[PDB]
Amino acid sequence: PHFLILNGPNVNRLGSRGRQTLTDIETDLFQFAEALHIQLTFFQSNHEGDLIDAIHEAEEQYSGIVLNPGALSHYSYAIRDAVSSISLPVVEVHLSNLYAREEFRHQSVIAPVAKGQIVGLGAEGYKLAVRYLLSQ
Amino acid sequence: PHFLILNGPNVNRLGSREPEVFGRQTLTDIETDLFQFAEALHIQLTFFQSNHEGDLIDAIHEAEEQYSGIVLNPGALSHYSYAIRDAVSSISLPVVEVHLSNLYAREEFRHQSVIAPVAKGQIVGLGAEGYKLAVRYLLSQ
Amino acid sequence: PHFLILNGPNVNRLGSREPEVFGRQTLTDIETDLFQFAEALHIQLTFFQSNHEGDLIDAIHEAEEQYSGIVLNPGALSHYSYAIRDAVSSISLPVVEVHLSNLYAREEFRHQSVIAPVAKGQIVGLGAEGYKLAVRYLLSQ
Amino acid sequence: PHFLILNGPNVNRLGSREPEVFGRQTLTDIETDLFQFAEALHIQLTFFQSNHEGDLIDAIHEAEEQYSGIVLNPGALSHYSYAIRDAVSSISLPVVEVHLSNLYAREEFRHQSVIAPVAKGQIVGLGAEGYKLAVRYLLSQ
Amino acid sequence: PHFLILNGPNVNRLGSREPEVFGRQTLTDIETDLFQFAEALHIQLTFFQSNHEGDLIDAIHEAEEQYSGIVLNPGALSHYSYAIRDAVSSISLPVVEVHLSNLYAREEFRHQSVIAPVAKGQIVGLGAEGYKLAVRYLLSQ
Amino acid sequence: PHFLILNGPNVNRLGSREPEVFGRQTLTDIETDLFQFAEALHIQLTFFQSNHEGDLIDAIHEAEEQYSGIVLNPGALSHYSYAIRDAVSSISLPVVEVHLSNLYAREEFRHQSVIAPVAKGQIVGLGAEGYKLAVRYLLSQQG
Amino acid sequence: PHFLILNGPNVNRLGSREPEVFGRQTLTDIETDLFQFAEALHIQLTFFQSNHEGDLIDAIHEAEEQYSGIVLNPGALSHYSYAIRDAVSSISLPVVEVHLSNLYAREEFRHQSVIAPVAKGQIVGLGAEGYKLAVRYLLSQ
Amino acid sequence: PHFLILNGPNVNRLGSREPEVFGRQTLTDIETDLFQFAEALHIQLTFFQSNHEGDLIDAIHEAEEQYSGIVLNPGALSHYSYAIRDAVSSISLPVVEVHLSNLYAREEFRHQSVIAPVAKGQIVGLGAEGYKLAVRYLLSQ
Amino acid sequence: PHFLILNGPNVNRLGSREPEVFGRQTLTDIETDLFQFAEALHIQLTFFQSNHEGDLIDAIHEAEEQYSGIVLNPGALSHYSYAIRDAVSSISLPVVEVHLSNLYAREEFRHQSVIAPVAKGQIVGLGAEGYKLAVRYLLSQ
Amino acid sequence: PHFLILNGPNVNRLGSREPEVFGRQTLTDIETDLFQFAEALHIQLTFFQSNHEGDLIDAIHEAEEQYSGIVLNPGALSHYSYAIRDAVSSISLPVVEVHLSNLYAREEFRHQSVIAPVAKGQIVGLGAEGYKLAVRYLLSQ
Amino acid sequence: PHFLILNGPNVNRLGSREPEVFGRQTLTDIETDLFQFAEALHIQLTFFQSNHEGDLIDAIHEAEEQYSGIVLNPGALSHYSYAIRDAVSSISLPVVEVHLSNLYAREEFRHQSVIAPVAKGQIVGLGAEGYKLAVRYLLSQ
Amino acid sequence: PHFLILNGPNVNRLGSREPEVFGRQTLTDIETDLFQFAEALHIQLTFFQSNHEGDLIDAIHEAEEQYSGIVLNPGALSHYSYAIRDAVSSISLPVVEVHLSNLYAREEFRHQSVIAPVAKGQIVGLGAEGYKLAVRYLLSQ
Repeated sequence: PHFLILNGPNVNRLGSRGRQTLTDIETDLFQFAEALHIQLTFFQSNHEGDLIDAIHEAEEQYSGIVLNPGALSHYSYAIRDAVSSISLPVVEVHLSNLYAREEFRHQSVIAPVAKGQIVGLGAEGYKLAVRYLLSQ
Repeated sequence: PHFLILNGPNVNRLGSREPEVFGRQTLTDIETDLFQFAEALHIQLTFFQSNHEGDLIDAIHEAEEQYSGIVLNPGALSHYSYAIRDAVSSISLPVVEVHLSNLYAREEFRHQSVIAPVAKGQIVGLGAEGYKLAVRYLLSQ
Repeated sequence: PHFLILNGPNVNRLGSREPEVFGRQTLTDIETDLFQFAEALHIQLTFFQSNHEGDLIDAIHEAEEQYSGIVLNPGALSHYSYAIRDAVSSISLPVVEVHLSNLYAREEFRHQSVIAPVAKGQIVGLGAEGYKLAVRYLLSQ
Repeated sequence: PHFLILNGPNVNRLGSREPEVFGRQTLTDIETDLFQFAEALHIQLTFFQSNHEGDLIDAIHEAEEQYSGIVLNPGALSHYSYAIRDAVSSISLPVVEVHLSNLYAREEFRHQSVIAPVAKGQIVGLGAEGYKLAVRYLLSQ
Repeated sequence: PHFLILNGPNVNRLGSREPEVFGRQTLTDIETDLFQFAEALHIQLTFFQSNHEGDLIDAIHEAEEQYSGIVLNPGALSHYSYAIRDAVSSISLPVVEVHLSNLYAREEFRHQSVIAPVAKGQIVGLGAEGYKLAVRYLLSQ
Repeated sequence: PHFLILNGPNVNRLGSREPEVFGRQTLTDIETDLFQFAEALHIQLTFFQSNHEGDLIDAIHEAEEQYSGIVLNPGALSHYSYAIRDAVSSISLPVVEVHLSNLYAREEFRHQSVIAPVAKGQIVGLGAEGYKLAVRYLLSQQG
Repeated sequence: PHFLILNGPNVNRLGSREPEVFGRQTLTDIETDLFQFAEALHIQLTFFQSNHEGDLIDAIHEAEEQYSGIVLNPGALSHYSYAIRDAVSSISLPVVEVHLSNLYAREEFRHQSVIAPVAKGQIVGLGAEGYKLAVRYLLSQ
Repeated sequence: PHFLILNGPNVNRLGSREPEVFGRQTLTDIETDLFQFAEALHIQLTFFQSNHEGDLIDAIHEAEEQYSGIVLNPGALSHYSYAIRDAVSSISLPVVEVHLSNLYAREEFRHQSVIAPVAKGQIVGLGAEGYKLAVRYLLSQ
Repeated sequence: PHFLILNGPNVNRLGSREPEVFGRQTLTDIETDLFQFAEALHIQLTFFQSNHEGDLIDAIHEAEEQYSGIVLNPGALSHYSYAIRDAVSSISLPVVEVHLSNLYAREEFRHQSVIAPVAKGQIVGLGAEGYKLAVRYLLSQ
Repeated sequence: PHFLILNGPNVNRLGSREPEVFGRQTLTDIETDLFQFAEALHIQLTFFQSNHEGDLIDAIHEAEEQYSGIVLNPGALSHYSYAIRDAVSSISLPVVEVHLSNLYAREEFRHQSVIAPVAKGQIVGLGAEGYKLAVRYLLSQ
Repeated sequence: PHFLILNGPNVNRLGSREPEVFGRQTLTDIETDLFQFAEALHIQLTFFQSNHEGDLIDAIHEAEEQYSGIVLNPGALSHYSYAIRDAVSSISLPVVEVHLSNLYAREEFRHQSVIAPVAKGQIVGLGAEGYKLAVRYLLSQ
Repeated sequence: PHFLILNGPNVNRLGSREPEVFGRQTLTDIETDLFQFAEALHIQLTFFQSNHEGDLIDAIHEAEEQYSGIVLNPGALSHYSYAIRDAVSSISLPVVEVHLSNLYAREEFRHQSVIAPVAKGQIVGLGAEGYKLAVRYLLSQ
């Protein structure tokens, strides 16, 4: 199948701050996807509205979304409501272990309405969420 | 007069689920009804919807030179956009905040509006009729 | 139809102060306007005011057999009377909670209603016009 | 490599009640499905479940000399067992906490783990498949 | 050197709400004065204002290859935009947050910045002079 | 002995709705069953309901000279009436607070009673049988 | 002048208990002392007590046309009755809140008054003498 | 019928302090009375006490095939053991939580039960009689 | 009788600014009035002011051997000085806390006293007359 | 005198990591240094360590008939075990809570003990010496 | 102009530890720099540092008749001294509050100033340069 | 060696109150015992007591050049004095905080030390013995 890999603000900057860049990760997932016969489309934006637009338009084109919303996780109730308004399965992903970082990162306002969440397992977390989605 | 009906994120999705809460209607069906309403009431209305906080802010700013009032349904932005709050405060027009479902019966984070303090007032829970009620208030002012 | 306009503690004191907050109108003034409002709508209204939480409760209970809806301005009891909350929940009629002033611009304790979660909805900040808007909603039901 | 699948209180009851939140199987079913995967990759798994906090602590401490990683589903002990947390910190193996239902969609007390800050990570809401995904992560490690 | 003066939502409305015979000071006014200030320290400044959070983020990322420092007045996004916080942390330039009014004397929600922890520092309440003072600090680095 | 069964606001509406949460019966229904238990056990009960906090406070104050114990179902007043709290403290009779539904399973504001600290105890969630249970504790205590 | 001494719920019970906390006199003993106290200053007092919040509200409203000030001991209604707060704000007379026992040494819930912000002031902990001290303050205004 | 009387940590110590809060009687004393009361009303009871959370959880799980109801006095585990809570939720039998002393008059941490939300009900403050009352409720179901 | 009137930080500034909340008399004026007052009730008073916490504490300790009661206005130290609290608890004399303005109508941090729990009582909002009232109370003691 | 040195979960893991925060003696090292000490003063020590909450509770209860005091290092159960709190309260022996590292410098959850309010006292941050210091205190009783 | 640079507790210990947080310089070094910078804008500065809260308050009160502005670095007194806040309110001179390190990146208790609401503004995190900037602001006014 | 015994506000009043909590002894009694104890180990001590925060801070700063350790009993300043906290962090000598009564059994405000996080550790509840225990700990540094 075909899934959308949706990345939020600052995800593009992986690296100046794993050791991987966003581009490195996408190449590996493209490589990861061809091997298992599944299509992926990637999209990244720093704009909360661009992610909400893509979630609403996803419904007619993909069968699942893997979402890494960046720090929008912690406060965007508008992306939370976009996820609840669509019928596809969504999996929230974060590469670093949020629970070991600042306190404002320890709650996601998006996870309650998603299928679930993966935290702390690095870029592998995107492949694991792609595998979960295959099982739906 | 002419008023702006400004709708924020996910308001365009009315109708894809849980109608008991939000109604059977779409945004387009409401828009059509507000247009009969508008023309029987013999007044003008412009509609605008956007999923971007900044688009609503730009519209509030620009409204000052074109409309005499705003009926704002910001979607979930109501609970955290202090930037839309400051936009409403920087203009001279009367703004009425409107939500269709009864927010007070839903999740606790929806129980507080960061925009309402600086608006004229708020109407929550009265369905799509709330837009009409807000337009009446504005006419009345 | 015939609706009950139920007013709580201190609502009878409207007019004596801060017209920029509450209007210059007395309760009597508003009652006269709403009866005028009502006849133009081919409807009936009954008005009742009390400073006693128990009176409000007693009237809510009794309303079920005589009216088809209630517009309730409970005054400051909005913030803490779980008893009036439970009364609203125990009857089948639609109840709209109304407040004239913009509560959200005032003291913090006034920013939450314990009655609203079980009512149809709430109108805040639209002055005495909010009684009329509430009656229009109830008609649309 | 040899991994320990450690299950806490009540995890053995997966069955008793509601499939919609937990899936339809039993803990025994899940264990069966997890051993076919591991024998192909030349990976051994040992399973252990207990309702007692101390048994999990004892197992974690003993793991260090026998396994190369743990998959831990502590049950509700996740939300208050600082003693299991301090156990995880005192061993050098990588530990992945897993829960099958979407905790975030359930009671408030289930929204925080005192164990996750010191673990490699956590997987929540992805059903019994979470155990497998955690094992694959451990292999990427 | 060359610095970015980045202004967020509503900062373009400075002056609105003031009559005009005394006018206040507009953002335009401020930029003219800063262009002269800079001219006198022989430095370059570029100005950018937007009501969209994403456009400030985009500018902070792109800043790195063109400026040696940023003076940021994010308006109300100061109190809640963790995404701007994280943009600031992902670049190596020095950033100074600035606010004209004394936020400590205004609403409680304005008393915290989620961006200041990761910036160099912050200036609050010193009016439009703050932008000059921040430029001076940046030149001393 | 003779006990006072004191019921607060909205307690008269039992039956209005949801038997699952409250039980099928009305307050009249419950009063009848309590009377048959009483005569049988050779005891007297007097029932009073009101929607007015002040009337419950008047009754508590006057109870002292007429009853040997009170079973109190204050309704939602349990969660905020410090005035009814101070009334129970100012009398010498044992009081037992009773609610029919399981409050702990309902809205969060219903999870605390401001009256219970100063009462003998509280019984929550055992439906209408809780009134009887309370009468038994009071009988066991020797008015 | 003529003042009202307004006593709230349970104040009529001064005596059934705890004399180190509330002295041993009864409300009748205190009224007699204020009675002679007043003869001697050539002033009139009227006393009224009630266990009903609505009765205190009614009395406050009616006070305006008959007294020149009010000494209020609301009993525990001090800690939650926003309705009595708003009643005090609706009249022009000076009101002083009075409590016999030292509330600040008792339960936490007793440490805040919701009525005091809108009153002239408050006296707590000075026993029955506080009623005389409030009458003296009122006399000096 | 046959019911389990399940006692948590420290309940075995009823008696080496404060008869004025808990009783004067020992746990053995109470078991004897209950056994006799059981006989009078023709029901069987089994008693089990343990200081280990895990043992109560194991007993609860096993109760389902042997008893028709449980009377549970978990001691201080009431205030923080979500593991026991989840155990009670995973079984079909009616559970009644019971505490001898009036917890609401004691330390604040004792004023909430994490178990009671999922049990049938809770009895607090009625001494050892509460056990009998809980047994009578259970016969009623 | 001989009493100590102890004033804390900023009480010496009564007058430089805003008379609306606390009056237009200075500390000197008030002390002259009180001197006049003592003479008239035939009692002695000693006045002391200081801006140092430590000075107040030293005074309170030394008071015990020279005065029969203390009227303390600690200024803003009321809200946070647990060390003055403990000084008051360490002496046997009756202490009355006094504040001229109605703190409850001001900023939130001024709404709690950490000293009043251990004092005989407190007087708030009755202006400079509150010192006299506290002296009268003390005589009564 | 015969004292019980009771140690909780994860205290057996001492010296497996961080000799700065934790110091470097294994728990065996510490035991060995405490016994030589007791060989005069002419006291006996009995050591017991367990990772089960119930085992500590069982030891506290049985201590009463065999020891004259307890030195308790409960590990992380200090922060949440009200069951062990209640165990300490149900015995007559003096108990001293001891922790080696400076908890106040670590995670916030470690900053409160639910056991200490009912114990004789607490020692934190003095390393392994804290066990000896406790034993001294006990001797002086 | 003649300005008071007022330093509070521990500010005299700049250097004796961290320059990585605070800056390499001692307070003496900073004073020498500001004296020169003062000589170049032809302005006068007086320096004063004390570890006693009352010494700062005494200084703020006396400043009114001698200086035209104060630059205040209160050290840790920022986060709790309401007595200093009230000292700043009582004078007419402009006060600017300055801290060298970026408080917002340090402990949480340091993220609020109780003095800032009533001063002209605050500068935080720009090191010893902050003193110069505050002086500039003062002059710019 | 040579250690400083620094006592804070009210510690000089030991012996004016409740002999259970505070013991029989006065501070002079305790000083004599400690002097007597130090001599029998051959260590010197210097004692200092003050009711002023700044005098403690001054003593901490000056201690660095004269003593090798500090035993500090800050009185109630333990609970809010962030200035004394920063003073302890600004010196290199080991500091032990000591309190005689069991603070955890007293008012809630006494349950947290702001000094403790930056000290070596703390001793609470062990009466006057605590000072001796702290002096022994210091001998190992």
